[PDB]
Amino acid sequence: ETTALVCDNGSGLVKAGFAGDDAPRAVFPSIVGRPRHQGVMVGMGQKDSYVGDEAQSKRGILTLKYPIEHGIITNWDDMEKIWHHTFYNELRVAPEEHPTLLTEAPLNPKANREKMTQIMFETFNVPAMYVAIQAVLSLYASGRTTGIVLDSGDGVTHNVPIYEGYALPHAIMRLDLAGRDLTDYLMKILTERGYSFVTTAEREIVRDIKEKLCYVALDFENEMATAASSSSLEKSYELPDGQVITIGNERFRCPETLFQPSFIGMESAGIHETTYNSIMKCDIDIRKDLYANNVMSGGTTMYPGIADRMQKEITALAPSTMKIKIIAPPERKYSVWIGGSILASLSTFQQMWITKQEYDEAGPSIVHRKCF
Amino acid sequence: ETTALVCDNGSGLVKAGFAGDDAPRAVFPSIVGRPRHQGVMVGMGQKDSYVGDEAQSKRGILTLKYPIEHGIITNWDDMEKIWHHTFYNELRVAPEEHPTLLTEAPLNPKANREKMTQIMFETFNVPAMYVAIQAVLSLYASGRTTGIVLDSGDGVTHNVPIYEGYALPHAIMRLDLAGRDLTDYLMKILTERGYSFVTTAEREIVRDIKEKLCYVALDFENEMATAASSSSLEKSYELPDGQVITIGNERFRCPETLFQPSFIGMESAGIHETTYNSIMKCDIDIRKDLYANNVMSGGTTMYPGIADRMQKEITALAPSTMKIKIIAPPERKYSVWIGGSILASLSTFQQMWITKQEYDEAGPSIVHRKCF
Amino acid sequence: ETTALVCDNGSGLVKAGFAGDDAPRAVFPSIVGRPRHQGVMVGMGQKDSYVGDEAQSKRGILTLKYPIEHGIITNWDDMEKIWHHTFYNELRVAPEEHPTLLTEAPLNPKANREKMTQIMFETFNVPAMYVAIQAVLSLYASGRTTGIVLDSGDGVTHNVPIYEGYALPHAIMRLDLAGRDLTDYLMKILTERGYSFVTTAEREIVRDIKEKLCYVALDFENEMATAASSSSLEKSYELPDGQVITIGNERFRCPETLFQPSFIGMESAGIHETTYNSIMKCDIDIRKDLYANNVMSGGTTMYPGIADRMQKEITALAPSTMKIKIIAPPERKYSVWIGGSILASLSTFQQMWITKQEYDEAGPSIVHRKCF
Ligand SMILES: Nc1ncnc2c1ncn2[C@@H]1O[C@H](COP(=O)(O)OP(=O)(O)O)[C@@H](O)[C@H]1O
Ligand SMILES: Nc1ncnc2c1ncn2[C@@H]1O[C@H](COP(=O)(O)OP(=O)(O)O)[C@@H](O)[C@H]1O
Ligand SMILES: Nc1ncnc2c1ncn2[C@@H]1O[C@H](COP(=O)(O)OP(=O)(O)O)[C@@H](O)[C@H]1O
Ligand code: BEF
Ligand code: BEF
Ligand code: BEF
Ligand SMILES: [Mg+2]
Ligand SMILES: [Mg+2]
Ligand SMILES: [Mg+2]
Repeated sequence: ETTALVCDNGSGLVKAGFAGDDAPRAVFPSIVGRPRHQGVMVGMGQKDSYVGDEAQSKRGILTLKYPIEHGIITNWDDMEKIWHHTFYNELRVAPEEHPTLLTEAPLNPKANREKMTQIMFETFNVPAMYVAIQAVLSLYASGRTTGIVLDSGDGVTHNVPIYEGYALPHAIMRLDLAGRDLTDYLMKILTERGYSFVTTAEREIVRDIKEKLCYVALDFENEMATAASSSSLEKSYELPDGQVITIGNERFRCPETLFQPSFIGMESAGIHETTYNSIMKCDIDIRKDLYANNVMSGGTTMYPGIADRMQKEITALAPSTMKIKIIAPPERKYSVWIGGSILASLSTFQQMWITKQEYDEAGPSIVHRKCF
Repeated sequence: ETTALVCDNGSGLVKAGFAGDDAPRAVFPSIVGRPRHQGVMVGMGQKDSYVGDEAQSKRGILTLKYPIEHGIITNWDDMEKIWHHTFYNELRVAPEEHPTLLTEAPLNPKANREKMTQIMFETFNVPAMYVAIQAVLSLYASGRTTGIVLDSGDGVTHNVPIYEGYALPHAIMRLDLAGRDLTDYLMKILTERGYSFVTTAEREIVRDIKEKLCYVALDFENEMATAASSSSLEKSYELPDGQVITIGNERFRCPETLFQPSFIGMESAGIHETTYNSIMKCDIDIRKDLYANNVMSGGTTMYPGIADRMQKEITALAPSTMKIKIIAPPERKYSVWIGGSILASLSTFQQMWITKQEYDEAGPSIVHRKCF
Repeated sequence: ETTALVCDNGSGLVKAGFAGDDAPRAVFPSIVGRPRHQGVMVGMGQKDSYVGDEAQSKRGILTLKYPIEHGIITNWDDMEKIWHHTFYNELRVAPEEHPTLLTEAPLNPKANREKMTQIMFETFNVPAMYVAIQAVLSLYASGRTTGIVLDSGDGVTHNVPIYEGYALPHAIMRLDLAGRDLTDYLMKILTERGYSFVTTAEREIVRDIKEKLCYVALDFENEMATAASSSSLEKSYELPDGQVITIGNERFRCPETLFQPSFIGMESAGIHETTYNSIMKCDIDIRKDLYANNVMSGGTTMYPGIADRMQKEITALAPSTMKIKIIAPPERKYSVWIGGSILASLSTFQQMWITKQEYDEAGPSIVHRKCF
């Protein structure tokens, strides 16, 4: 087959499509949903498991399980359904033709990458495949060969410093604070204004609140004082069922978890200090070009004001001698997939696939030598 | 001063009394009752609206309104009647003398705590007051500095991990399943044997069936098989009017809702998995002491067999390499009030009251900085 | 006078006790711990900051800060707590009466030794003190007067050639590779089996995995091939909370960092080439007697098999004409402290103390002329 698929099966929201396109062919929630009520209508297409946009649409009668937790596949029985849906339902291409570029977060369990390779060769029969790292693909989308990626998906936030083509694996920082945990924190603080959301169906409404209204404050303490001179920062959101909810300092006190992880009680650097600590693990001659080439990526980097709050805080930690030149491109909602759509299309990369003939003499253990 | 009041105004049943006593001075249903019928006997001590034990006694002619719903006050014009009845009709002390310890569930709406504080300083003029969390009070009655409190009242079930006197707010759980919804579910399943209860007056009779006859099965399917070798589990309850109702397996299929919330259709973990999911959100080194000091509280944990059913299920979820122990003292029906009666008595606590002299220069917003 | 203290203020784990005793009186983690959660249990011995074994025990609610980083005191406001705790809590002796032998790594910053001297004379008022080198103390514990000391603690690894009483400061080596960076790497490889240790308390669990289960392979690639006949090398450890983790090639691939620092991405010789380079920088006639008397020291030299891997590697680098006889004594967990407990006892050492009556006519600058 001439064309590769690239299939960023990432947490919360899969991206999939052919290499050499400039955007994903399909994007849908990485959700398998199962009925939670007594079926009664005989004579109907009643179905035992919905997946993707079917599960997102019918959700008022479903329990929703994401099969991926913090970038690790935790429910293979349902992860086969998400890949099966991805290839047979709306890409609608037989995997026996197209080789496929998958993608993984850095510092994942080796057992995940093995079992992921096995399913692709033994349930889908793809002629060849590869497992690039979510950060390394982002520099191809930016057109760079040096930078520090901050990638922050639904399930994981991570940094991978890269200089003039080489990744620095001792300086990789992985943090499990991401777009999911902000959604659970928003379900928690909305309780203190009197709105209760608790079902896995209602968590999707709280995700739509988070996406439509949140922003990152340029200076959180001054913003908290500004919300006490109240009603200038408040917004209304219109729930399904048409009840409005009004939302105030909890509009920006949600994304500030990224800069102050003690709000969700976990002990870590915020995303500003984790990027700065990663730059400070790099060899001293490269740091000037890492500060000049700091690259945002992944859906959590879409909030209004996050490029400014990030630049403000790295500029406070770094010496005033030199300039942080953060790049937040407008496509960064999909830049990992766009990166894989370049990588799978390179003429030099066609040597690097794991092929069916190279797998079956080596088993799923092959993936650790030929990949990152 | 000789005394302070402590006043657990919780859902379904207020507990009230002076600090330093070893049990509540007054206990009554948190009910306001309004005549639903044509008055005819002119020249009588007739009354516009009853409350507490008056309403509970005269209930056959009253629509009964509980002014607290799921731990949130939702009828302030009648909640002032419950506090007024508490302080003037059977504690019978002028509130202007005594500072008062109120009480609240965790994750309650901030608007509740504000308006509750305002009523206390502006309608009753109390010298000082405070609003402790129902879980934090529960450990003082047990004397422990560490444990996971499970508390389950009429209106709310919640868990609060506490270690070495520090609470973990990121690991708190709240579930809107409690002694009310088990009474509403018991009304429903009794329909299937032939008994119909529908009025807010009759619901108090179903609450007596629940309190007098229910228990938690140690192994639910084995107990359901035991009800097919029938008539060994049946009990007969004598209603007001003297009609007898035999109650069969619904005697234990009611309380089992706590361990399977899908019976009342709500999507959540039961109270066993909610306890274990709270412990699994705590920092790893404390979990051994939380498994050793699981503390029960609130009237819904009074059922026969619930300490054993809980110990069995937590011992199946937790790793078998360590002992799980659950402490369920015999006075746990009042341990939240007993805890407040200790907390208000401490010589080191007398700095922490919100005093009238601090409220009238900061407004009801004061309560969020001095309380939890 | 019966005593002088010897107080090896080392990184990771302070050793302290009176001179002439044969092992440290007190040994505890060099840690200050600060609460990271909301305090609720009023009426308790609730302490603003814990230190040593208190902090190590209560760690599940603390952020743990080691004040000593790579052998440098980086946080004086907390290092004074560790020395105050060391002298007043379990040595429990008035510092105003006992002279104290402190200790330092070779090639430390002068500002470290100055401020360390000032605190002892101006906060604790000690009558006299001295600052020996961690390596120069180690020869007294073995009883040598010639031998290249290799010492490897929590924070620093260094070599100090000594011959017939004289040190060779042009041939001293110091490397920021030690028991800390082995632990920080063990978290980063345990991650690839799926165990997500990340908090400053969970690093203490990973340190126990390191101390309990690690060993140094005699032939690394051959041991990595032996891991393909799997489960023969695996061991399992039971965490706090009772979960069991199995650990495999990541059991010995951790300590191999000492012999291949390129694993953690720094560029240097491994500790075998650091010894052979340090001997090869000595004057040619002493080398035969240095190879014959290589002396090991400090907790990171405790691993099973490290003496054999070292003797193998020096015997490959050094000419086959002569024997290497690496003397690793069995108490080398404490040889730096034991060496000081000899040094402070000698009748010929008592002329060399820096004394309170000499410090206040020269300032902290005295310590650069009267010590090494
Ligand atoms: N406009 C937006 N603003 C902020 N967050 C967004 C926005 N659009 C989507 N998100 C969040 O992005 C997350 C998905 O990010 P994504 O990059 O697709 O994750 P992943 O890389 O792991 O596949 C979800 O939590 C979602 O709510
Ligand atoms: N002996 C009992 N056995 C079973 N249930 C009880 C018992 N006593 C009270 N309850 C139930 O517990 C609830 C009252 O619990 P309570 O602790 O007073 O609630 P709250 O903490 O919110 O004030 C009611 O639903 C009541 O029927
Ligand atoms: N038995 C052991 N096996 C392996 N590592 C050990 C052992 N005992 C101590 N360590 C490690 O050695 C370090 C402490 O060594 P120590 O000699 O006390 O350091 P220092 O000289 O700087 O004071 C810690 O990283 C600890 O985990
Ligand atoms: F899986 Be996404 F990268 F968090
Ligand atoms: F208000 Be009770 F605690 F349910
Ligand atoms: F401070 Be120890 F010597 F690393
Ligand atoms: Mg991603
Ligand atoms: Mg209660
Ligand atoms: Mg040392």
